[PDB]
Amino acid sequence: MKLEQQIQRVILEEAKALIKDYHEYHNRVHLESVRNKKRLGDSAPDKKIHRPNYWSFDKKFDPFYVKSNYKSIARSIANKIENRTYLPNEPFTKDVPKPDGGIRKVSIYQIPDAAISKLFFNRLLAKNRHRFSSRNVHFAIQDISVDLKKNERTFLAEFDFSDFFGSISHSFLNEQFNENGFYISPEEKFIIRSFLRERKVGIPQGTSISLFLANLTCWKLDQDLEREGVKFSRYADDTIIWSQEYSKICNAFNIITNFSKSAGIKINPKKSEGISLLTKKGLPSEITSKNNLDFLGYTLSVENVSIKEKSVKKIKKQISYILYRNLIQPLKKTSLAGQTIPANDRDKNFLIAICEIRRYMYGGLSKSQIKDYLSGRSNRLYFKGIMSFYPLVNDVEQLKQLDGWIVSVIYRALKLRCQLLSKWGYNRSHNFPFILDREDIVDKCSKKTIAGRKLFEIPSFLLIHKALQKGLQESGIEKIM
Amino acid sequence: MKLEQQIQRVILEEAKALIKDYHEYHNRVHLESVRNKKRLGDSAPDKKIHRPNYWSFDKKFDPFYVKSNYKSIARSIANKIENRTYLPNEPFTKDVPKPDGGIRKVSIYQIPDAAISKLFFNRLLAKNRHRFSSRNVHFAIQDISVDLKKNERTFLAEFDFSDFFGSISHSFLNEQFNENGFYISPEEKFIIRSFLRERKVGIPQGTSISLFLANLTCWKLDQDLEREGVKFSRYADDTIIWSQEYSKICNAFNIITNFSKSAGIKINPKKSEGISLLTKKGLPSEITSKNNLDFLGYTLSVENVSIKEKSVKKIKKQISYILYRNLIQPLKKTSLAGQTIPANDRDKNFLIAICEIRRYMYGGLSKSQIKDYLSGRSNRLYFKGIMSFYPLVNDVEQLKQLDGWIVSVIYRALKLRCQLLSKWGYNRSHNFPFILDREDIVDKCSKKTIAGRKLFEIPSFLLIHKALQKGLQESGIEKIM
Amino acid sequence: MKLEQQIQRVILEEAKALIKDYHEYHNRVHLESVRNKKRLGDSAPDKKIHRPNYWSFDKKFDPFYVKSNYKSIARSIANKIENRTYLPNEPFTKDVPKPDGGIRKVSIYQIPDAAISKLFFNRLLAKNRHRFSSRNVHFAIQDISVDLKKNERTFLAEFDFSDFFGSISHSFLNEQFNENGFYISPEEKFIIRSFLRERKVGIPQGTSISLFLANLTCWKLDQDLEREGVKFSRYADDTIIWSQEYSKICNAFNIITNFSKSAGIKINPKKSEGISLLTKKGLPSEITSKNNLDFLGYTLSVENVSIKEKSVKKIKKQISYILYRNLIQPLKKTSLAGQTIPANDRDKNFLIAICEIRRYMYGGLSKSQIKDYLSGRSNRLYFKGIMSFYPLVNDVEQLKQLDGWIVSVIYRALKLRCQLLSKWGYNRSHNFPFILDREDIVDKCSKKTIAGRKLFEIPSFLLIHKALQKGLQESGIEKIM
RNA sequence: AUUCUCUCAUAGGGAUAACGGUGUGGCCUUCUACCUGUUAGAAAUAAUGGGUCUUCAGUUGUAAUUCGUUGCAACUGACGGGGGGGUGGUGUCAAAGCCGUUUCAACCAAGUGGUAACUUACUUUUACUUGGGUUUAUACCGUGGAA
RNA sequence: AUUCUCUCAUAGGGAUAACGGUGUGGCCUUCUACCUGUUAGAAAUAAUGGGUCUUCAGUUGUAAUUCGUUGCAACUGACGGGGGGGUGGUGUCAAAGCCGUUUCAACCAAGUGGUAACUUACUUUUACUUGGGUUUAUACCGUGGAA
RNA sequence: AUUCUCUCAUAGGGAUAACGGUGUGGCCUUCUACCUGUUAGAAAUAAUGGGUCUUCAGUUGUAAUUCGUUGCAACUGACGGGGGGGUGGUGUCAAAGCCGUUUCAACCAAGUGGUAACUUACUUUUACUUGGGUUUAUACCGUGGAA
Repeated sequence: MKLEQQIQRVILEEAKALIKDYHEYHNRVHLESVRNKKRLGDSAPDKKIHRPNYWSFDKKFDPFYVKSNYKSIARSIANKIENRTYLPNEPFTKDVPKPDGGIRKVSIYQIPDAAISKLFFNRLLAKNRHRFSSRNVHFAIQDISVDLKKNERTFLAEFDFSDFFGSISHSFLNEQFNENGFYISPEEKFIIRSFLRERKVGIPQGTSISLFLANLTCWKLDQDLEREGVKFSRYADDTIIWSQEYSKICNAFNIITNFSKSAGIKINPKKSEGISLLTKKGLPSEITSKNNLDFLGYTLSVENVSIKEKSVKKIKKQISYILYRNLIQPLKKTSLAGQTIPANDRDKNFLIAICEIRRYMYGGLSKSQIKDYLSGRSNRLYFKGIMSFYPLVNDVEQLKQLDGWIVSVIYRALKLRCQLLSKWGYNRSHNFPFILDREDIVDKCSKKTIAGRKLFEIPSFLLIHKALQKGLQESGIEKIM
Repeated sequence: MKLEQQIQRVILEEAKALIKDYHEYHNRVHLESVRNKKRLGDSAPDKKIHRPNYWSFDKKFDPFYVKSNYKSIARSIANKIENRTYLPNEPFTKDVPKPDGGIRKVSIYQIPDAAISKLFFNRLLAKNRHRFSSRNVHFAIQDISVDLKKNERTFLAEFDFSDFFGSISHSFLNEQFNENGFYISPEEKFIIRSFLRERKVGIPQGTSISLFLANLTCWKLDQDLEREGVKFSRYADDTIIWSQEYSKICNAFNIITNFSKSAGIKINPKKSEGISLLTKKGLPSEITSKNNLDFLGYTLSVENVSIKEKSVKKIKKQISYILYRNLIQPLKKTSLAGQTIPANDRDKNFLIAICEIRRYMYGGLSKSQIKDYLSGRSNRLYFKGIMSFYPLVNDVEQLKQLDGWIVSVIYRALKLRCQLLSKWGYNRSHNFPFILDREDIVDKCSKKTIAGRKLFEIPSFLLIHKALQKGLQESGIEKIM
Repeated sequence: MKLEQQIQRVILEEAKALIKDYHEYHNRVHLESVRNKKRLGDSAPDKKIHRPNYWSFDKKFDPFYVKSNYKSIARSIANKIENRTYLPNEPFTKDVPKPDGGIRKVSIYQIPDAAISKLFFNRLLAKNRHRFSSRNVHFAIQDISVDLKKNERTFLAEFDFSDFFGSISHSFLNEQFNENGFYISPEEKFIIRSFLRERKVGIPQGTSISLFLANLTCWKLDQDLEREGVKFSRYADDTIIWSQEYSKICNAFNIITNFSKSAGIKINPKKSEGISLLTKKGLPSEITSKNNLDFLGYTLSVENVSIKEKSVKKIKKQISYILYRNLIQPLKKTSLAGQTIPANDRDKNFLIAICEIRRYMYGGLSKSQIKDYLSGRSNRLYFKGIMSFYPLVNDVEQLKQLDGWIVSVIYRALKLRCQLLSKWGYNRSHNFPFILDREDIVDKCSKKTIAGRKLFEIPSFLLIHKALQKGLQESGIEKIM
């Protein structure tokens, strides 16, 4: 098919996607505002709707305008490409200064350039997919865990690349292009050179074409490491190498060092940890040793795999915020006007908080459905929650500790709510749910039923963990994900 | 010969041995009581004779009854064995709870079962003795010491098995039985299965048959280690491996780890020390290092072999107790009735104490006999003392320190005795041996002679050490032991 | 040619050299005394001339007497050599007790014996020069630096021989003589045996013949190390071995240890440092690591080569002493009689101090000559100063720090001089050079000119460093040295 | 006599008084961008007396290629430590930190329990002094001779 | 106009006013153990309203084998953190320790020099919401038109 | 009865009263340098009673070789811990340190929060007692018999 048809199709698809998103955004904002008005009574702020700032700078950024004229641009681009005069327009870049990632500048490109880059990247990847080394990182996690279990003592080397994209040398890339027997047409080379453009060093960040170049640069390193006989995995901006012999790990370190010099890239000293030995807890080591290793939010050890501390902190933060927002925040305003005061042993806010916590943790599944699936009465279940992102966890003690934390936090929050209500002049200590001790919370809430459905049940990590383990055993990681 | 004759002979020998022992016990107790009556005067306690408690539980335990009827049991056992209905009776087990060894349960079996086990074990060992890897541990000590001296830097790995006997898997043993081309008759297999009996896991402790099974289980490990090329020695519940290359020691560690998993045995983390480098004192090491290694009460280092600290503590305890018992303990009783008070420059208790110390250290040999043997006037000497258990010691400084300790302790004990005697109302400061200073003790005691024999000489470790070294050089360790 | 002619020539050359030296000594002492008389006025001490004490003990030590009768000695020596009755006379030995080097005894020999030893050593070295392994240590420094830069991680082992000369075993040397296929005539062997003479162990120190023996003893060690594949360098009483594999370094350590036992030499434990890993700063190591290594006054690291701390301390000491001697010391005497007081904005002592510092640092070269050579107006320069001894330094920061130190010390010394002059009763604060602040010292001194030559310029290390680097790049180390 | 001769030659006899070196000057020749005074005298040139510049990395411009980085501008960026006290900004919710002004120290000392001295000196490489050559101009240094 | 047409086509002309989505309900069909009320009406069955169970490891018993661990009972063992104060046992020669009762804290906090706030929020993977399909029932959200 | 016999034989019948060990002495023989008392009686020898020596490393001397270190002198160097207090030298600019005299402690204790007891004892190898042989000299130890 002609170039124009393909360009038109890609531009149309991109515009339709962006429009769709925007529409969902404003509709959700309306629903949330409606709920907030009831929650905060007459102190609720008014609704505000915003449009992205960068849309104003150029008409091309705005999706609707591009949708209006999606034919002229395609023809002009095709003609400019045939004439070999095409050049991508300047991107919009905004820095994100932070302690981690430094400047962490991010760039966004106009819709036509992004569409062209995506099309070319897809074609190149399709033709050259076979000549490449082995969301699929989970299989690597399984392999490393199995190897770690097989022998207690393993040698590990961890390298953290710093400013990998920024320092790539164009001459090195030019050398790679001629060698390795890859298939690249003249037009593709022209487009790649056009994208590099003025930049003296480095490759553009935030573009689809860049990923292919990154894979291309590391082909020789992968071949050399495979020839050596060590095992390795590379994901994002990190690499891990493990072996059972000191000599091989030393040779791998030498190869990595020599490669960095050739390609003008530097390894951050602070982030890099160096060679170490991973051994079971309670056994001495003759060299520097560690008992746990982190990979993509997973903590791996000889005995078991557990969730990383930071993820646990985020989960605790979210649950705490939900409880605070629904129970304590509304009562600290100057005037309690428009709000509903709990009475006759009924509290709506407690129900709303419990439902939101259930949605965050499971996705809305009831305990009965999980039990039925486990027993075998039903054949299917859907996983749509925070737990889905960690399908391979096998540690039981941590989940129990988390469940205890949830129950205690709920009890303390309810007590503080009761104190504030008493301070405002209403005494509701006798009425439920303020009359229940910590030990009795689970059973009393479990028994209570509203409208024939048990909506007061406290969620438990262990039950979902059991369901996940059974699903994994009887199926595959790809099926679950 | 028929089975009955062999069974009869073994049972008779066991009964005669036990009887003999008992008779020696009671006779010795009588002699000791007679001496105690003189030592403690009229405060001496009366003699008490006891019989082992477990004898009462069953008639078979008692030796005399079994001696009375040693024919019927043999015939019945032979018939039951031929019918394949034989089963060993339950053993008597008494726990020994302690910090070291934990429960440390010990079991004793009746005389017929023990005789049967000994007979079968002897036959099996005789037939299968050749297919086994190399009181003979002393030769191993010589070899390791020579290797340690040859090169200053050596790599060592030490593993302490925990509950080795308890956790042996029967399935693994069954697998070993079929393989390895050993010669085992049907009756032997039947007896081994009978001994295992109800036990789900583990092998009986305290029986002769168990040792053969233990050697059988470790055959593959020994073959693999020999194939690797490292050198090792296994005695009791400990193993040592040494080599001059890091790679081999790492491979040996891997082999040991893999074997433990296969045979369901665990290595105690606390007792195990891990890989280390043994180097001469005053030289730095790049990894964890040690300057001394302990083996069966021996401390081995690059420079020399010396006695372990615990053994020295036991020797000090025994010598101190003997001096206290003969010099201080009799004078702290309420009434000094029936005792003899030192007078006219003569003290019997000092003579008795010195003679007991000499018997404990040498075995009763005089200094003259040792000197004659060293010079060559005589051709033979007998070694029967505490020193005999440590025939390879070559450290001279430690022996000198011990001799100084002995002289000082003797002087202090005599001074305390003099003070107590003065407190009771007798002043004997002028009379010997209370008039001698520490420096003059050895010479004055040496010169004094009673009945034409020098009985007041103070024993010296160095002289016996010289005699032992000369005997070892002119003979062999087997001859000395 | 006959033996007599050669002996005569060597003796004559030695005597003429020694005489020459003596004459230069006394003439220099006269000039220095003349300058001192002006510097210290009427407090100057009187001149004293001395002759070496050992000259008195024997007439042979004195050069003039040997020069008077250089013919008889040659004939007598030749006849005694032919008769095989020659024996060297006893040397004069004086101990130099110190913490470093211990007794450090040094021996001096009479002129004829030294001449004979030099002649024989030269002939033996000439014939056997080819059979030897690779002021030439600088090339080794270049090679080690290049290797260190090539790979960041390197393994190093350093051994310090102790009393190497003292403990050499004669039997070992005798064994070496027969083997290795060296060419040694009977007379040479006779002379070597004569030199060893009464000494039971060791070889004489301070004689030319000894060096050849030292090279001869280590031939086997060098061959073995080369066969192993490691790289090494031996200079004076130290050796360094470096490699990129742990196994090879361990084998080299074993070879060195085995050799020492065979040749009865010991390695000092304190001086020896053991195996270590040299890595770039800021990168972790799994074993003992260091970031800098010292060799013959040079400090070598991955980034650059810099001067050792001790040499810097000596340079600081010399510059400080020169400033103190010319500026402060003359004014602390009891009476300022015969001295010249600074007046009319002129100070001779400052000029003398600056000229002496320039002579010590450069050798007298002006800034203009260096600038002309750098630009290319002139083609040649001569290097004759302290800097010449360190021709390979490439560190710039250290030189800048040294220059700042020099300027500050000059300013402080001038201030103290002004205070002392005021204390004596003369106020010269307004007059130069006491009116200049630290910042303005360099420019004001630079501009000032006397007799058409700029003699007040402050020397700078960086300019000479640049000249040295340019000379090295455009020539060779041998040419510069 | 350190100069020259004789034999028994690792030591002994003789005969002559000079024999070895250092500083300064001279001469020979040896690698050197300019701009200006006053002399001389033809600008052939000299003679003297004053002053400025030289490096590295760019940014480009250029050109040139000689197929690369060359030669040029012109641009702009470098190019003389550290320590102890006082007092100002600005840094935060406190703070670190970063800037600037004024004082104290001959050096080791960015430290010792405490801090002064020393170059014919101290000790582990630690060591050398200014293109050469030749100067019976000139003044002096060992040891002799004379006395 | 985000709808539709025209050319010089990354920009320009026109013509019509509608054009994209969200919640709830409906319908279609799609994987589900029982025991009981009241309805209806024949127990063919419906209609609604209430309540219980589901996992893992054993111990065995059993049987069965299908040559092994199967299917069953029945048994008994699991299955919702941590921190600071008070007061009881029991632990020793002192003691650790182990047990139990009562109080304090919205979370990071098992900590900071000190401890409050926040979701259209914060940032390193940090990201998603409830079998589908179709509903001019019904109520609303951008941007237009009318005004 | 632990001694001896019988059968149903991991248990049952009988008949006799002795049956196993320890200390001391005796005898048999077994590897031992001298010098002296008193006995006896011929120095063949005995009998008893008193006292000394034995090792390693040298230095050499020697000799010898047996081609090396041998055998000898003779020389000189070794050969019985540690801790807490007081008081002397000498060590420095202070000091460490090295020497010497006097006191305290039954051992672990060169240490514990604190320090006493114990051998038919305690526990991780921890375990053995004095060339053998034979002694119806002599005195005693289990269990029996008699009573």
